Amino acid sequence: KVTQSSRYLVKRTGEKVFLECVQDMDHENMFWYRQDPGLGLRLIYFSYDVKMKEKGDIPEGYSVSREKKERFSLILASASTDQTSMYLCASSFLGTGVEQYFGPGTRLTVVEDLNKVFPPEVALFEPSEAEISHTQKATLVCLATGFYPDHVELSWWVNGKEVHSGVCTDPQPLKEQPALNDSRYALSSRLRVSATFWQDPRNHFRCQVQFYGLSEADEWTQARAKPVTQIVSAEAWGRAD
Amino acid sequence: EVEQNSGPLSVPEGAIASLNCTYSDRGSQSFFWYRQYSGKSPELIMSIYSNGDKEDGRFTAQLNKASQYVSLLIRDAQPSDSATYLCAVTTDSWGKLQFGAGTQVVVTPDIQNPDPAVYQLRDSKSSDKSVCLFTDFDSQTNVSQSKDSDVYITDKCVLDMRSMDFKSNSAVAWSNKSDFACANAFNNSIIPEDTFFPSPE
Repeated sequence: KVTQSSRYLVKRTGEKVFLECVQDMDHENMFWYRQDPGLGLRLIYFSYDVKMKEKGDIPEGYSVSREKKERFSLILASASTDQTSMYLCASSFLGTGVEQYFGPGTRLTVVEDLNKVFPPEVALFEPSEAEISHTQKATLVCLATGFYPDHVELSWWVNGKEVHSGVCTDPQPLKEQPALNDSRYALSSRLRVSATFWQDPRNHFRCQVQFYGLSEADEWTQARAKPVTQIVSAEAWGRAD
Repeated sequence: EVEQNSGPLSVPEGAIASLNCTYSDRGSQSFFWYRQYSGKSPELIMSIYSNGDKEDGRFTAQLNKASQYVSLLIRDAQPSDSATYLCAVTTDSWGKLQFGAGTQVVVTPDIQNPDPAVYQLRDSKSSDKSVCLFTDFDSQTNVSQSKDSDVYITDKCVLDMRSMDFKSNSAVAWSNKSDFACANAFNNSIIPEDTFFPSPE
């Protein structure tokens, strides 16, 4: 009902950056927010109708456009690292209720050099034998390391189907060097099954990591392979021993 | 204008998780609560307009316009309730909203039979690489982040084996160190005295 033009962006400092919010619901009101740890949501800009815009609480560094009613464009004239954030748009109108409807969100990372973009390495770690005998359960661990930016989506697949029961992924990727602004990240996930399920050699367990990096409209002059948006996966097969 | 209590709030499973939000404008007429899962977008869960309670399943919103506060109570909290909750209040007659800063709420599982253990797991593709798994400890255990630049320890994570009606906490540690053992990670984020610590086979 409310869409945003990108789910994940990585941009160099200085780049002009456009974020689009589009709603086909004929809503008069639209809003742009950013969200950061410790500050929550803050209003950047809003609009009560086509052709209107008013500075929100934190308008500096941003401008907007609303030349058409369906689209509220958020513009970063010259991206700076302090504009790395979760950007959320919303719309509303004067109805029986005045509640806002949020877009899905856009995670923008602003980096000083695109050279620091890296895809994750991904590995799957097999259940301990002592765990199986102590508890009669089997925990697999998926580990993704060395990625930048922290724009990843991890999923477990059992025999070709995505599963959710028995899964836990870290809510936060951890900086592999927290003091560092350009630190690469790591992320782990667990999937736990019964020992008899793991002990079936026909059972297939796949960890899949979707990583969002460079687009093809980005140039790359480096030796290593271009760190594009890609899926990296690892797997294990059940083991009777 | 609009202020919410800070957080994060840790709530044991089965207890009431509660959030309070005060507002400055006595003439405010619309009050909203939003729920936002990690890395997703806020979704409206309750709106309330008059004094007293408003109930929806396990959610109760309460409004006290005389003392100027609105609250959200989550009854019989479960781990899956873990999220950021945000209050919002109208500030003009066009529909502009002011949001509170959001409060992170984490509901910890009720671990009736702790079996804390530290296990070493090996890579499916290479026996040479390993991770450590600290698991099955009760929810009062705290996993401290690494203090060594070369060791990595994750936050604890809650896993639900739905078919078994079984929940468990765990944390993961690893390193690229040659001499690195699992006890090097799990014992500054200290384990309890009854941890099962099998020697690696």
